[PDB]
This record gives sequence, C-alpha cells and structure tokens, in this order.
Amino acid sequence: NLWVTVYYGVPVWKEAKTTLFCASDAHNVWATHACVPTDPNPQEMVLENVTENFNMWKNDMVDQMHEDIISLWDQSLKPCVKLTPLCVTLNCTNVNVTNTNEEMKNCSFNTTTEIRDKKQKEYALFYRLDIVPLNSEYRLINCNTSTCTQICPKVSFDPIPIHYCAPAGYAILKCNNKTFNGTGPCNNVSTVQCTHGIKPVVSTQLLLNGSLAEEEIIIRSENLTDNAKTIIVHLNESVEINCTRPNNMTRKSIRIGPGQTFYALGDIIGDIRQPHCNISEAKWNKTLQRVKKKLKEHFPNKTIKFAPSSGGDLEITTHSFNCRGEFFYCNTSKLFNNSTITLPCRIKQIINMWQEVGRCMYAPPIAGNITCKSNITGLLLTRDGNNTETFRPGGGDMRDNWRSELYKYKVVEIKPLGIAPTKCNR
Amino acid sequence: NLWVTVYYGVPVWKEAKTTLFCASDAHNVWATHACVPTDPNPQEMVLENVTENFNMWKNDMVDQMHEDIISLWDQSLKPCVKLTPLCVTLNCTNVNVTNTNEEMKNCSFNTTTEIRDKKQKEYALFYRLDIVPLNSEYRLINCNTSTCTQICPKVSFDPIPIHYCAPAGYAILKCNNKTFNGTGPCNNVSTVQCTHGIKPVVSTQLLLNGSLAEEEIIIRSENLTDNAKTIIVHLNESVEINCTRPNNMTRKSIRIGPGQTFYALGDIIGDIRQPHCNISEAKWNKTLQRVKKKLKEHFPNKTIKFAPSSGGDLEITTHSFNCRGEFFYCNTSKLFNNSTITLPCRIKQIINMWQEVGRCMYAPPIAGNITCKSNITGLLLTRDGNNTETFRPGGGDMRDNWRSELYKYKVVEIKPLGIAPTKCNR
Amino acid sequence: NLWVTVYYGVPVWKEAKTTLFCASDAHNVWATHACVPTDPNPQEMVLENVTENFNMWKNDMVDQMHEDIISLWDQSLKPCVKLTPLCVTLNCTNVNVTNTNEEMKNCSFNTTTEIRDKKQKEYALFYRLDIVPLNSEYRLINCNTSTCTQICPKVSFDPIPIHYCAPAGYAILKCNNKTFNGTGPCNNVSTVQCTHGIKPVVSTQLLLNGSLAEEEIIIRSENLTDNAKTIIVHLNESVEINCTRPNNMTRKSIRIGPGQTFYALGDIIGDIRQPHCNISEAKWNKTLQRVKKKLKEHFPNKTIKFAPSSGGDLEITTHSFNCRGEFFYCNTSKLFNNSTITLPCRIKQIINMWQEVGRCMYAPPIAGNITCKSNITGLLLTRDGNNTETFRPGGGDMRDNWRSELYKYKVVEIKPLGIAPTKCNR
Amino acid sequence: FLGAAGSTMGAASNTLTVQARQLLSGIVLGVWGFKQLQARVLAIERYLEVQQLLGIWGCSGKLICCTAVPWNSTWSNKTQEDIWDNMTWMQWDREISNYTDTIYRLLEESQFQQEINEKDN
Amino acid sequence: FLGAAGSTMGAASNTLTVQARQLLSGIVLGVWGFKQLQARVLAIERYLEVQQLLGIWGCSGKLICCTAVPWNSTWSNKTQEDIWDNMTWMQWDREISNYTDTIYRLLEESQFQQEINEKDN
Amino acid sequence: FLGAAGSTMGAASNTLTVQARQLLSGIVLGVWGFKQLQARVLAIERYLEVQQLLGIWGCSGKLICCTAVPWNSTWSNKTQEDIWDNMTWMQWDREISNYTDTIYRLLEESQFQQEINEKDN
Ligand SMILES: *[C@@H]1O[C@H](CO[C@@H]2O[C@H](CO)[C@@H](O)[C@H](O)[C@H]2NC(C)=O)[C@@H](O)[C@H](O)[C@H]1NC(C)=O
Ligand SMILES: *[C@@H]1O[C@H](CO[C@@H]2O[C@H](CO)[C@@H](O)[C@H](O)[C@H]2NC(C)=O)[C@@H](O)[C@H](O)[C@H]1NC(C)=O
Ligand SMILES: *[C@@H]1O[C@H](CO[C@@H]2O[C@H](CO)[C@@H](O)[C@H](O)[C@H]2NC(C)=O)[C@@H](O)[C@H](O)[C@H]1NC(C)=O
Ligand SMILES: *[C@@H]1O[C@H](CO)[C@@H](O)[C@H](O)[C@H]1NC(C)=O
Ligand SMILES: *[C@@H]1O[C@H](CO)[C@@H](O)[C@H](O)[C@H]1NC(C)=O
Ligand SMILES: *[C@@H]1O[C@H](CO)[C@@H](O)[C@H](O)[C@H]1NC(C)=O
Ligand SMILES: *[C@@H]1O[C@H](CO)[C@@H](O)[C@H](O)[C@H]1NC(C)=O
Ligand SMILES: *[C@@H]1O[C@H](CO)[C@@H](O)[C@H](O)[C@H]1NC(C)=O
Ligand SMILES: *[C@@H]1O[C@H](CO)[C@@H](O)[C@H](O)[C@H]1NC(C)=O
Ligand SMILES: *[C@@H]1O[C@H](CO)[C@@H](O)[C@H](O)[C@H]1NC(C)=O
Ligand SMILES: *[C@@H]1O[C@H](CO)[C@@H](O)[C@H](O)[C@H]1NC(C)=O
Ligand SMILES: *[C@@H]1O[C@H](CO)[C@@H](O)[C@H](O)[C@H]1NC(C)=O
Ligand SMILES: *[C@@H]1O[C@H](CO)[C@@H](O)[C@H](O)[C@H]1NC(C)=O
Ligand SMILES: *[C@@H]1O[C@H](CO)[C@@H](O)[C@H](O)[C@H]1NC(C)=O
Ligand SMILES: *[C@@H]1O[C@H](CO)[C@@H](O)[C@H](O)[C@H]1NC(C)=O
Repeated sequence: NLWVTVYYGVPVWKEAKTTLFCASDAHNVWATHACVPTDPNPQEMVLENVTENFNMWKNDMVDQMHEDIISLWDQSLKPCVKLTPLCVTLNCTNVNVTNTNEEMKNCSFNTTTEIRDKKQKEYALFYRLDIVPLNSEYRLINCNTSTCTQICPKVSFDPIPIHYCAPAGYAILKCNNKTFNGTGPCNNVSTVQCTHGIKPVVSTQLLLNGSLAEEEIIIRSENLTDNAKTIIVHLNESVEINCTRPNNMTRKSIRIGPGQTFYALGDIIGDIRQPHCNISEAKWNKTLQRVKKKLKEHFPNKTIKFAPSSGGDLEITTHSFNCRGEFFYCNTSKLFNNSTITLPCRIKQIINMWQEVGRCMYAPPIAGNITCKSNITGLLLTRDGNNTETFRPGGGDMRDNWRSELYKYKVVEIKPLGIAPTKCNR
Repeated sequence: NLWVTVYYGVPVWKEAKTTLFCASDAHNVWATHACVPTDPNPQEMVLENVTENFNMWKNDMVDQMHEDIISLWDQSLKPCVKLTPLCVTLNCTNVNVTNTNEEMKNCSFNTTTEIRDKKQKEYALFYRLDIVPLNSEYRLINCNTSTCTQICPKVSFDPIPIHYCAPAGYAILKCNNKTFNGTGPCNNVSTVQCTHGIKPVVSTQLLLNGSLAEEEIIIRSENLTDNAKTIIVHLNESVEINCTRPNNMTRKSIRIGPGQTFYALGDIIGDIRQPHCNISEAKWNKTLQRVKKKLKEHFPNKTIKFAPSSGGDLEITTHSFNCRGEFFYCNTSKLFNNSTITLPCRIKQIINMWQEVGRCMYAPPIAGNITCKSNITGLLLTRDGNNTETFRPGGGDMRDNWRSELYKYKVVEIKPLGIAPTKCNR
Repeated sequence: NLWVTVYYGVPVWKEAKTTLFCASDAHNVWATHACVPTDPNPQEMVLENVTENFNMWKNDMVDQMHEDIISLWDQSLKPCVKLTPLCVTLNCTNVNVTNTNEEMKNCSFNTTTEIRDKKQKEYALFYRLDIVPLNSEYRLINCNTSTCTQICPKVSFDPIPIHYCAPAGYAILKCNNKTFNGTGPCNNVSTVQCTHGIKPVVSTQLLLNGSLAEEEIIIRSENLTDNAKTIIVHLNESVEINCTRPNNMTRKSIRIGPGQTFYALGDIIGDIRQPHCNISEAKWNKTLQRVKKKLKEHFPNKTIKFAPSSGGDLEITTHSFNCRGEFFYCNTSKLFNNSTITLPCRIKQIINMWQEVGRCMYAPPIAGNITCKSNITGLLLTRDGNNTETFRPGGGDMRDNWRSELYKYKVVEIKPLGIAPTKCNR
Repeated sequence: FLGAAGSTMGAASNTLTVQARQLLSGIVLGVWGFKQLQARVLAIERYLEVQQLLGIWGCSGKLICCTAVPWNSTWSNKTQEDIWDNMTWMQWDREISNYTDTIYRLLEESQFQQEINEKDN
Repeated sequence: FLGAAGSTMGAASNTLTVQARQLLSGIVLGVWGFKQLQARVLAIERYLEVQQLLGIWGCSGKLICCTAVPWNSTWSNKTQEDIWDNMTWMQWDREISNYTDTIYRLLEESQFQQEINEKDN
Repeated sequence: FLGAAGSTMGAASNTLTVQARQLLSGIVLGVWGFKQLQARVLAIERYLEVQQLLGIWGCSGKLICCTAVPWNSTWSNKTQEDIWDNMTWMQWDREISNYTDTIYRLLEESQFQQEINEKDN
C-alpha cells in the first residue's frame, strides 16, 4: 500500500499577471532615486531538460512596463509650468535667410505676467510645425484640444536602463535559445529574478540603442497571413546612425506667471542649416539585403519590395526619436526608395507623444550643437493588401518598442505544495 | 482537580467599528471596476438558539457607507470640467410660449475660450432655479459661495447595487426576524460575509427602488417621544411611481477653455409641458390608510393627520430624486393634502446635494424624452410640537436613506481564543 | 566538547535610520487628529552597567522630524485660498499718525471677484515689509518668485507637544547623564518607546518654551575649531520673555475668487504703538555672565565678547518667532550690545519661513491685543574669523531647533537571534 | 465560523474547526484599493496576534491545548456538568471577562516556569 | 528555487530546501513606493497562505510529511519506480490537476478525523 | 525588551522572555496614516524574518535551542565560565560579528543533513 505525502517546495510554476517592481543600478524622468538598488551579482539558474511555451506578443510584462512608464512620465510632468497663458494670437514673420532651407517664425505676443498690468511684447521663435493659422495670425498647435506643461529643464529625459524584478514567490523565466522567434516552445531556459538591460528608448520604424539579436536575423509577427498586425525584425549587426542638429540657438528665459518661467528660442547665431541624420549606405544596403533574404526565407521564393509610409501623421511616417533634449522626425524615404546616406529631419517642439487625448509637452530648447550617435537594431515593418509583397515602416502602437526587448521573459508563480505517494505511515 | 485549557476558535464575537471593502457583481460614479468581483454563491449560516441586541440607528456601517460614497462622488468629480469662466453677467430674456406653463430663460454671455481674443456671444438656456438676479441681469446661483465641476456625460450616475463585505476575522450578523423594528433583541440570526442588495439610491421623503418590508409595516425612530429625531416607515407593498419629463431638448457642445467643453441646453423642439410624476391614487390611498393604522397601533387610539413641509429649502420640501441623468424636485402636497394623481415637478441643474459648503455640480442635459419608473417603498416622517399628531415628510440628513437598507446588519470581530476547564495534565 | 546554541531574544541592538510614527496626547497644523493616542503610562527601563556612543548633531530623528513637519505644514496649507488675483498694482499712501513711530500703508487695488464684471476698489492696509516699489506704486513682496496661500484662520498653528514613537523591533535609547554634551559616551542609559515633550517651536537665536538643562550649562558644537558649524547653548534657568503687540486691528473679510475669501487689515482703533519684547535685564545679565563663564571654561582663559549679526536677512539677524497668530522679528542688538530691557519688534505678514524656493504664506491678522509669555532656554551662537573670540546669534538652518530637544535620543533595531556555546546535543 | 455558538459549551468544543479554518479568508487609487489593502493588512495582523498569543503559551500550533495551572475558585464555583452541558461560550466569557487579563498573565508566567524546568538540560 | 525541476521526481524530492528557503526574500509617493509596498504585501500573503495550508494539515512546520489517507487508483495507476524516476513534478501535477481540490478536501477532513481521535483525552 | 543587557551572558540567558514577548506590539491620507501603515508593515516583516530564520534551523518555535554542530576554536578560545559570567551579549557579538554569516550557512546545511538523516524513513 501507498500513502499520499506533502512536500514543501517542489518545482512547479503557475501562470502570470502579477506586479513587478523597479530596480536601478548605480535625476531623470523615470525616477532612478525611487527604485531599490540592484544587487548586480549576475545570477541565473539553467533548467536542464525542460521545455515551455512562450507567447511573446501577448505578454503581461510589456503591458505593465508601458502602463507604468506612462504613469512615471505623466507624474513627473505634473508639477511643471503649464502653458495656458501662452496661447494669445501670435503676430509673426519670417526669419532672415542666406541659403535655400517656411520653417521658423519670429512670433510676438502679449503675456500676462504681473496681472492687470503692462504686458510685454516678448518676441520668440517658433517652428512652422508648432503653429496653425486661424485665417499674419497664428496660434500654438496644441491649444485647441489640450493644454500641456513644459518639461522642466532641470530633469533630463535621456534613457538609462531599468531592471524589472519580481517579488518573492515569483520568478521570471528567460529563454536563451538563439533562434527563438518569440512564440512557441524553446529549450535551455534559465530562471531570473531581475531582467537584463532593457532601456526605455522611445522610437519609431528604427529601434535605437536596442539589444542585438544573435547568430541570424529573426522575424516576429502575430500572424504572417494577417495584414493589420505589426512586424518586428531584429538585426544581425547594428547599423550606426549619426544624427546632428547643426545650429547654435539662444534660450530666452521669459516670465509668465509668478514663479512661471517659459523658455523659448531666442535667436540662431551663425548659418541656418537643416537638421539631418547620417547612415552608412553600404552598411545599410548589406543589412537590407540580408533582412530581405531572411524574409524571403519565410515566403515561397516571393519577390519582396519596400515602400515608404502611405498617409499617416508626422509621428508615424517618419523616424520619430528623442535626441539629447530635442525631438527629431526624419523622412526615411531615402533608405527604402564609402558614400553616406543623408536623411532630412525636421525638429518639433510641442509633441503629442504616445498619442493621448489630453496630453502634449513643450520641449525647452537645448543650447545648440547637439549630436546623437546610436545603433539601429530593429525594423518595424507592415504590409498592406498581385504576386509581390510590399513592406513599409509602420508604428502607431508604442508597446511594440518594449516588446522587442522583453521577448524573452515570462513571470511565473511558484506552487511549493506538492503531493505524491510513498510508503509512510503515522 | 481541573486544569484550564486553551481552544483555538470558540464562537465568541466582539463589537464593531472596523473597515469594510466593496464588492460589485457582473462605468459609473461608484467605481464598479474598482471593487473585487463578488463570488455570488449565496451562503449564510443560521445560528440556532441565539439572541443579541441590534441598535439600528447608531450603526457603524451606515456611517462608513455614507462617508465612503461621498469620497467616491467627490473623487470621480475631481477631473471633470470646472466652471469658473462661466460666471459672467447673463443678459437673458423669456422663451416663446403657447400654453400656460418664468421657468426658462435664453441667457447670453461672453466666454473666454482662446484667451485675449474674440469672445463668442454663445446663447444658452437656463432654468429659473439656477439663476439669481443681481439687480435684465442674472448670474449662476452657485457662483457666490462655491465653484463646481460639471459631471462628465461619459460617466453615468444611475445606481447599480453594491455589496459591502467584511475582511477576515470579521463577520456581519444579519437579523432575519420579520417583525424587527430596528432596535432591541431578535431571534433567528444568521451570519454573512457580504451584504445583500443595498443600491445607493439618493432620495427624499420617498425611498425609491428600496427593499420591501415583510408581513406588516414597521416603524423606526430614535425616540417616539422626541420630535427632532427622524422617523422611517417601510411599506407592506411598493407603490408604483412613474415620473416623466416630456420635452425634447438640444445639447449645445460649447467650448470654454482649451480642452474644456461645457454642455448647455440648446432649444426645446415641440410643445412646452411640465415635468410631472404619476402615482396610483387608489393604491396610495390604501397604503396611507394602512400606514396610519399601523402608526395608530403605536399610539393610544390617537387621531393622526398629515401635513406637508413647513419652511425648508427646495431640497427638503420636495421629493428630490435622481432620474436618468436629471434631478427632479416634486411638490408632494397633493398626496398628503382608476384615477391617477399627478405631481408637478421642477427640474434643477446646479444642485448642492448632500448639503456641503464648497460643493455643487452641473448636470448636463439629457437629450429629451426621459422617464423613470420606480417603486415607493419608504416614508420619511417627522412630527412637530393639542390632542392630535401631525406628520410631515422630512429629510435633511441623507444617512437615513442608507439606514433603511442596512437596518439588519452589524459587524463583529471573532475572538477565537477561548479558555475552559477540563481534566488535562502535561 | 561544546555545541553552538540559538537563543531567541538576547539583548543586542543594531544601528539606526528607520521610520517613526507620531503620537499625540489628549485642530492645528501638525494634525493631532491623525496620530494614534499615546498611552501615557510613563515607562522606561534603566540599563545598568552599559555604555554607548551618541553623536547628537548627526542624528536621524532630527532629519525625519524636520522633513516630516515640512510635509505636514505644506500639506495642511494645500487646500487654503491662494493669492494670485491679489497681486495688482497697489496705489497706497501713509496712515494717520500722532506720535513718532514708513511702517504701514493704506493700499488700494482692483480685485477680480465676479469675473468680467465691476471690480471693487477695496482698500486694505499692508506693512512696509510686505511691499516692494516698482518705481505711488507698490506690489506684494512675494509676487516675483512664488505665489503662496494664506493659512486659513480656522486652523491654529500654535505648538502643542508631539510624541515620536518607534514601531515594533525598534527602541529609542535615551541618555540620562546630566553633564552630557551631545556627543561621546555616557552612562545610565534607559530605553524608551515614545519620546518626551518635544514641542515643535520654530524660533531663531532664542529657543522658546524649550526643555531646560540640568545642573550646569552645556555647550554643543560640531567642531569648536571650525567656524561655519553652529553652536547651541542650553540654559541653567529659563529667562522669562514677555512680548506684546499693543494695537487693536480690524479684519476685513473681502472677496476675491468665488468661494475664496482674503483677510486684510482693516484699521487700527486707538493709539499707534510699536511691537516690543520685554526681558528682565538683571536676569539676562546674570544668565549672560554664567554662560560666558561656561564658555571660558572651554577656552584657555580667553576673553570673550558678544556682537550682533553682521549682514543677513530679516529672518536671520532678528529673533524671529511665532506668537499667537502673528510673526515677530526682534532686533536683539540690545541684549548683546529692577530695570527691564525692551526689544523693538517688527511684525511681518508674507513670510518665507524655512527658506524655500516656491513657498511663502500669508498670515491673517489676529483681532488685536496679543501677548506671548515664554521662556528663553537656548542660545544659537556662531563665531567668525586676534586674541579674542566674538560670538553672534545665528540661525539659517532650522534643523538645529529640533536638535536642541532630541539631543538624548537614538533609534536602534533589536537583533533577537543570538548564538552561543553550551553542552547540548540532539 | 460562529457555528454551535447557540449550542452548549461541550457541543461547541467539538465544532471548533470551522472558526480556526476560516480565519485567513472569507465564507467560502483611493477609490477602493486602499480600503481593501488596509482590510487585508488588518486581517493578517489579527491572525498573527492570535498566533503570537498561542506561541507564547504551550499551545503553539494546537487546536486543543492543556495547561498545568489550575485556576482559583473565586473566578467561578460552577459545577463542571452545568458549565459544559447547559451554557454557551458568550456570557461565560462575560462571567470571566473581569478576570481574563489575570489568567493571561498567569498563563505566560506558568509557561516560563515550565520552560526553565525543561531547560535544565 | 526552481532547481532540479528538470530532474526526476525522486531527485527533486532531495533538493526542495532552496524553494522553502527563498520564499520571504529574493535570489540572494506613487512613483515606485506603492509598487514595492503592494509587492511585499503580496509576498507575505503568499507565504502565509502556504503556512495556513500546511497548518490545517498534519504538516505544520515540516518540509517532509506523510498522511494517513491512501488515494484511490482512479487518479493514477502508474507504478512507483516509474513515477519517481521518469517524469517531473509538473507533468505529475498536470495529470493530477483535475483532482487537486478533491485531495485537499480529503486532506483537511482526514486531519479532523485524526485530531478528534487524538482528542479523546 | 533590552533588559539584562547590562548583566552577564548567563544572567541574560534567564530573562530573554520579554524580548520574545514584546516583538509584535510596543512597551505595554498622507498626513500620518501612511507613516504608521509602513511602520506596521515593517514590524510584521521583521517578525516574519525572525520566524523564517528560526524555522530553517532546528529551532522552530523554541526560545532555547541546541544544535549538533560544534564550532571551531578560531572564532573564540575563551573559557566557558569567563564567557558566561564576565561580559555581555554585545561585545560577544562584536567578537563574533566577523563570523556570523559563516555559522548561519553552517547552521542551515547542518539542518539539511539532520533532516535527510531523519528522512530515511
Ligand atoms: C554600436 O555598436 C557598438 C559596438 O561595440 C563596439 O565595438 C568596437 C569595435 O567593433 C569596440 O572597439 C568597442 O569597444 C565596442 N563598444 C563600444 C563602442 O561601446 C556597441 O558597443 C554600441 O551599442 C554602439 N556604439 C556606440 C553607440 O557608440
Ligand atoms: C416594483 O414592483 C415589482 C413587482 O415585481 C413584479 O411583479 C409582477 C407581478 O406582480 C411580475 O410579473 C414581475 O415579474 C415582477 N418583477 C419585475 C417587474 O421586475 C418589482 O419587481 C420591482 O421592484 C418594481 N418594478 C419595476 C421597477 O418595474
Ligand atoms: C517658565 O518657567 C516656569 C517655571 O515653573 C513655574 O515656577 C513657579 C515658581 O518658580 C511655580 O509657581 C509654577 O507652578 C511653575 N510652573 C508654571 C508657571 O507653569 C515653567 O513652568 C514654564 O516653562 C515657564 N512659565 C510660563 C511659560 O508661564
Ligand atoms: C505685426 O507685425 C507687423 C509687421 O509688419 C506689424 O506691421 C504689425 O503692427 C504687427 N502687429 C499687428 C497687430 O499686426
Ligand atoms: C498686444 O499689445 C500691443 C501693445 O503694443 C497691442 O498693440 C496689440 O494689439 C496687443 N495684441 C496684439 C494685437 O498683438
Ligand atoms: C550574420 O552575421 C554573420 C557575421 O559574419 C554572417 O556570417 C551571417 O551570414 C549573418 N547572417 C544573417 C542571417 O544575417
Ligand atoms: C553627415 O554626412 C555628410 C556627408 O556629406 C557630412 O557632410 C556631415 O558632416 C555629416 N554629419 C555629421 C557627421 O554630423
Ligand atoms: C440684452 O438683450 C437685450 C434685448 O432687448 C438687448 O437689447 C441688449 O443689447 C442685450 N445686451 C445688453 C447689454 O443689454
Ligand atoms: C459681451 O460682448 C459683447 C460683444 O457684442 C458686448 O457688446 C457686451 O457688452 C459684452 N458683455 C455684455 C454686457 O454682455
Ligand atoms: C400587508 O399585506 C397583506 C397582503 O394581503 C395584508 O393581508 C395585510 O393586512 C397587510 N398588512 C399591513 C400592516 O399592511
Ligand atoms: C401621467 O398621468 C396623466 C393622467 O392625465 C397622463 O395624461 C400622463 O400621460 C401620465 N404620464 C406618464 C404616463 O408619463
Ligand atoms: C492713488 O491715490 C492718489 C492719492 O492722491 C489719487 O490721487 C490717485 O488717483 C489714486 N490712483 C492713482 C491711479 O493714482
Ligand atoms: C482700478 O479701477 C479704478 C476704477 O476707478 C481705475 O480708475 C484704476 O485705474 C484701476 N487701476 C488702478 C490704476 O488702480
Ligand atoms: C546653575 O544654577 C544653580 C542654582 O543655584 C547654581 O548654584 C549654579 O552655580 C548654576 N551653574 C551654572 C553653570 O550656571
Ligand atoms: C514692557 O516693559 C515696559 C517698561 O517700560 C512696560 O511699559 C510695558 O508695559 C511692558 N510690556 C508688556 C508688559 O507687555
């Protein structure tokens, strides 16, 4: 005869959807001074002779991290200077030019500063992407649906990596298979407490400063037959990108409200150039050839063509990214049709980023001569609709940007109570 | 000899005043999406051969629920559009009339919308209960003491039932005696985890959609000798009430603040009628006869008369209630002196409900043709001061409305540690 | 042979930096109705034959209490009436005078009260310490950097004592040596749960209503060789101080902001005197002689001189303190060069107290005839830079005021798990 | 929980399992989150206080327990059969309510004496 | 924790100490404070639920346990040596997962029968 | 708590009941509520950490405990009578503090060996 027996701590792990807590290494927007320090001590535990199913683009951790970075940005942005007084009619005109570049305007308005007293004229520059004409006469673009608060310069929104840990009784299993395509089973799975790397870099159509793939190039997509679901592609090797804004601009510290300081462009000292990105055309051509070869591996020897975006907004049709303080939008039609390739990039100031109804932000200018050197490591492709497949860069949903890093993490709760038979009496 | 002995979990229950947590069944103001789902599973446990003292109108649960519904309303009302810009002088006049109905005015003002720019005239209708004249010239009634925020139409404040549960170690004893009059001892008491029904319906002088009594009619009152303490009467059978606002009104979506939309009455399409409640006069006469018989049972064969309210405010002297989006106030002087009885009801918009200093609310109009069918199940009576007793409908304190449902619930903490003698040595 | 053994609860206490919770005895700013009641039950436990090192002016408790009283003041001050509308140009003039007292002005402005309507003239008095001229024409002093909210009169900011307790596993050791000078070892140390007395009295250069020293006078200072570090001196015996504002002033309840009420000085009924503090000159001379004797005990028979402040702001150079509703600033140059000594004191209204960027407060006037009787029990001295030492009253850092009471408290966590050898086998 | 409370003391002594069982569960963002968080902290604090009281006596982890201390007569002189077959738990506690604290102190010190007697090894 | 999960049932039965150990710690103001506070309340609630489940059975405070109840064959007819040397704990649970609730009810009532048998004193 | 701390090791070994007792209580809405809530979460976490450390050793639920492991001389060569009658617990810890981590690891692995020896059944 046999008797049931209770063991405390057998290795059984249940499903997901619990809460994770931050952990930062040795100010900024996602408060580093508000997470517990990470004991770095890189420690894992390989689970030999196991197998389990990952379902990447349905994961919990992606949703938790996105919904949490929204709650960090929109909470650090709570106490900053608002903008409602700065929405008067703006009497603007063109700026002095020397070479063919319109784009910037020398606007002038009347600002309430000491209440029921003399109001300054207080000229200021504004891009012709932050201005709508109410037909000479103009206004801030986002003063029709939402009023937003300038991100205070004392804090900096450049990304430093975050480490998402799990509380007791919860472990994050990590799949270390090289050729893993997001979903399905995989072998050689380790267990972890705190996730690696994952820098919250916001971008579009070009994952920047992201984690490289290994061995070959992988393709991730909900259903390759479906058209509306996004497509993510990692890169065998990073493609260097070097993007510069070559101007020297002055920062007018102007008053607006008692203890309300607003920072506007003052003047451009020197030549008026265009903001632009640089890519190695030979390297990009090799990368494009390799990735299209990988995708033709996924299709029955079908010829594949690339085309730019169709009709979206400036946040979608362009490689929207965040440099050292400024917000760039680059028309990437050149890449997708020893010699470098140049991308013309327009810089925007009042942006509606994450596409919220009720949110925008004013980005105070940086004092000129800003450069960003980064690595393209990801491609966000979608196809629409004869015997040909056409791929276009495509964004919209920001979650995919987090999905490209957390593709190898799931959260599981431990079930320590196990029951099994043996010869034991009482 | 005997020895004391410790038992873990003897049935002893101590007194009250702990914290309860919500539970909602399968949006609105009292967030349903913020309470844990109720495992419905109606489960109780009758306690045979017990007796205990209930003291209804001193209970904790009533105070907790009222203080909590205030914290829900005044927290869901936090992010809605305020009203300070909409308090300018209003140049109004009368509306077109055809039959004898003053009551509505076609006011006109100057609204700040784009700041330091042209301000619209923007006519809007307003009831002559939301208007005070500062003697042609008028103003919003509640722009002298408090500024309040319109309840955003996307959320709906119609009541759905809430279930108040108890945490571990706390049980809510429920008295199931039919003839229970709120206070005193009662037999056949069960124990519960989560309370039944209890819909947070706000009303006055007429409990609507409330829980019926059983067998006979009961009378509840602090001290029948005292005059200032309220009186509650349940109903043997519900009296149907059918109250209609027979107009078709337009909703002007108007701008006021960047991202600040205010909704005012646009126009009335059709005939101008009066809002009016309907009651079955035969049914009400039978109910009144039965209830006055029950009250004469409580008095030494004393003749009892009913009279309307004396001198209170419009929130007290009238059957103030909340229909599908609108706030009705009905002069119930007809009931208390095959043929129906009609009550003339005036509708109000900016109300100070729960009678707070610092709170009101703007109720955006509903798009016409609204009806509310409900059951009168309670009477709130008070008497004032020869050889006669006169009863009048009377409100003021909103807590009594919750007291009519939670009259059979008390919270008790468990004392599992018991001590008793037996022959046991160590 | 011996074997290690585990004892649960040996007396070992580790270091500090945990969290403490308030406790108030049987409204005001530091909410008494928000701390758990203190079970008074004065209970301690003397630890015979122990010794430990206290390091007073590095303690945790001082920082926690200061950072917490800031979070109480700046949270009770959150819902009060703001001041932005009251910053218009002020057309003022002098007040009627009879004797040589300028100091008060009969200002007049235009207040927005019903929005886009007639604005009152609404004269009000203001001290010539709350006014800056923007050269006839004046403005509120703190309408250039920060807007602040008047402390609502319904709450009173007079201090009542707070009791700082420790949670479980944490005990506050208290050194009862009489001659203890803040730092070093001391004998006869007891253990406590909840601290004694400690009233949060904000002052400068004169600790008021503070705890007396015992036996002799003590000197506390980071490094007597260093000059920038503050110096605290307790008093053998309290020196009585009696400070009066002998005027009868009217409180104009004025509107500004719908539902907002601002309280300004109305008029002075009677004679126009000066606010002035009183001290017993004989008692102060004896106290000064004793304290300088004590300090010469600390120096090699060096002659010591006292001089007033050098060049600080009105919050530093003067005995700034808080009377029954008003804020006094007294030029103490008389004390430091049967007959009383009189201090001329100027009263301020909009103060920047704790010296924050972004904070001030409007103190509504009290209805005349205010007196404060208190005991000087502490001296805040600093020295600067031949063969002489010169001491001056000096503040700036408010933390020192809390350091004068919590000089005999440290927090320690218990380590109940002890290990030791004995003859025990299993 | 609260089962045979109406039954006699002896009858209740046999059905004490349900109260012990249903003590960490039921009968099976300031909207409401803080409310249930505070409730479920109070629940575990109550459970842990019961565990502490059971531990500091000789009944840590036992539903049924016995002690060495026989109580004084002054608290109650009622006969055993009348106590255990005619009376419930509640007004029995009410009878002992004036003496509850003393027995707790008597329990804990009797416990210490038993350990130090067993600690001689 | 999650160690020999890949090893056999018997092999896993020997290395269960780490899961038992690392349950109250790791592998060793609404910004983030509420996040970690809710996390560390959830951790202790999970640990206490495990403690309660062990307590209401006859294994309160034991890593290894035996019971009196022998299970019926319908749940599993696999041989012992195959069971403890061929598969892992997870597939065993998946085979039993349809029956886990029944055994816990069988476990708790078995304890009640055992305690009442031992309660005859 | 912190009673005979000034007395000798042997004297302190007799009055350790108070420290064990007063660990879940005292010596008997962001104004202050969050402060006391965080305090009373920290209290229970500390108590549970002590309980865990006692449980994973052979001392779960015992104020006095003995172990099978004898320590090496290197940590201390002081005589027993001097140790238990001349100094206090704190200076003893300070002497041992450099070795506390090692013994805990030695404690837990010694515990595992004793179970597996007793697990042969
Ligand atoms: C983009 O790629 C680099 C590649 O790593 C660098 O490789 C060079 C040689 O290939 C080596 O000399 C450097 O030490 C490597 N590391 C550096 C430069 O940090 C990645 O390291 C970065 O992700 C990118 N480099 C940037 C952003 O400068
Ligand atoms: C008011 O009373 C009804 C009564 O219940 C209804 O009774 C009729 C016959 O008497 C029966 O046909 C219905 O099924 C019953 N239930 C209904 C109509 O829901 C209560 O049910 C409600 O509280 C009220 N009815 C309303 C508001 O329509
Ligand atoms: C300042 O000192 C008093 C001193 O204490 C008082 O002493 C007198 C006689 O010396 C005695 O009659 C009183 O009862 C004592 N107590 C009082 C007056 O409260 C302190 O008690 C106070 O700290 C101060 N007195 C004040 C502020 O009135
Ligand atoms: C705007 O700028 C133009 C430049 O010609 C100037 O003439 C005009 O007065 C300015 N203001 C307005 C109101 O047009
Ligand atoms: C702003 O102020 C100036 C003062 O010169 C006034 O002329 C102008 O009309 C105002 N608004 C405009 C039109 O810019
Ligand atoms: C990846 O890069 C390596 C580097 O040499 C190359 O050999 C390999 O062919 C590449 N594979 C793909 C799929 O790009
Ligand atoms: C980008 O490339 C162009 C090539 O003509 C070069 O002139 C320019 O300086 C580059 N920008 C950089 C390196 O920022
Ligand atoms: C108000 O309406 C009346 C209607 O006769 C009109 O005459 C008047 O101009 C309007 N405005 C004012 C300021 O009266
Ligand atoms: C509102 O604006 C109109 C513009 O026609 C003006 O005539 C009126 O006086 C302003 N205020 C009043 C009195 O309604
Ligand atoms: C309650 O209603 C029933 C229904 O028939 C009736 O028989 C009874 O008399 C009523 N009692 C009272 C007190 O209304
Ligand atoms: C109310 O009763 C009257 C009776 O004359 C009827 O005309 C009216 O339609 C009723 N209202 C309703 C049913 O909404
Ligand atoms: C200010 O007060 C003076 C007092 O002479 C008066 O003459 C003047 O009109 C007032 N207002 C202004 C704007 O000066
Ligand atoms: C304030 O209003 C008055 C109304 O008489 C006006 O004369 C004055 O100029 C306005 N502002 C000043 C200067 O005080
Ligand atoms: C303290 O006061 C006492 C009171 O008489 C006095 O004897 C002693 O000398 C004083 N000591 C100092 C240092 O002031
Ligand atoms: C302060 O002392 C002076 C001495 O001349 C006296 O006249 C005055 O009344 C005193 N003030 C008080 C007691 O408030």
